Amino acid sequence: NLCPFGEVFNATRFASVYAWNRKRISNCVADYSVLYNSASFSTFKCYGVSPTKLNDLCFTNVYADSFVIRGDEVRQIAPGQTGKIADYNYKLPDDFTGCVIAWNSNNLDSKVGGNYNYLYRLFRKSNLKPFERDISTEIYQAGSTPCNGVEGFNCYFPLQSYGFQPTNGVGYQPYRVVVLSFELLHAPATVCGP
Amino acid sequence: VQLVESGGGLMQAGGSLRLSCAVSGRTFSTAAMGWFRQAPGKEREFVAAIRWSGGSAYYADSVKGRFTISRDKAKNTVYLQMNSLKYEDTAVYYCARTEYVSYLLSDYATWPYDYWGQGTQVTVSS
Ligand SMILES: *[C@@H]1O[C@H](CO)[C@@H](O)[C@H](O)[C@H]1NC(C)=O
Repeated sequence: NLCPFGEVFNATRFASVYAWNRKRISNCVADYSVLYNSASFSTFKCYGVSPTKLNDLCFTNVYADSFVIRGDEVRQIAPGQTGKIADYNYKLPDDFTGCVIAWNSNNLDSKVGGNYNYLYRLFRKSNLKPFERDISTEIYQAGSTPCNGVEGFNCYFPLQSYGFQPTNGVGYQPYRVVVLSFELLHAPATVCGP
Repeated sequence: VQLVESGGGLMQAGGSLRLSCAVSGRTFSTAAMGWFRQAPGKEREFVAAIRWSGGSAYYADSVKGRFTISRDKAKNTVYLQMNSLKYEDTAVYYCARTEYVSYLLSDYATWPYDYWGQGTQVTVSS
């Protein structure tokens, strides 16, 4: 009864970071070894928990959050970070105790002439709370004049394309990210290691 | 992916024509559509753009108050309503499509678009 981590890590298409996807994992055996033994990953940071000790703990739910950002933004997927991604797109809590996993996806997510299909939120009235998701396309009021849903001076569309060309510097190449969160509730702990 | 234009043709000055541009084939996303025109022996020039999301429009100074760009998302079609036609409006009109999302609508006036239609003749007579 294997946890379906394959569906997340090996998905053909990933979400834009503003529209990040969550998979709820429950009622299954989690083989964390397949992840922590892999040569596929450039980032594999776990905060106060080791994939090794996960193999003898049970959780009520595990969440796998997945999306694309550029290489130099992977550092923002960590507790206590700021920047466009942490502030407006995907926010970890200060007390995060899960894992952040990332790999270069230049082969899949870039194309000659530019892949523009991956977006991020460039403007927002306030910072996201941890694990908050905002997919609104409200015209953003940068000035004192209301926009009334009409773009113009100081009235902007809040989303912006990444420009992923395969010749980009590695800092500007696409990275696929999976964030694992481990949840223990009053209810039965049914996600266990082997 | 194909952009299929229709409408336009011959109309006397002061009259109104509507151009259509239908997008066919599998698309992942559409950021914006635009109309451009090329008069014989002149460079192709921007006419109008519309953001697919929200429908905000951006116009060349030469067509403000005369032309309206609009789009039907369900029909994947963009339209140019060409009112108060002048001899200067005589040109081949091209629709264009991009998946590039800029926060800044005015960027669609100068952005190099990814996909182009075959072009549709508009001729304004006396
Ligand atoms: C993803 O697929 C590869 C085979 O292409 C496999 O080796 C890897 O373990 C898979 N990932 C997961 C988490 O199942």
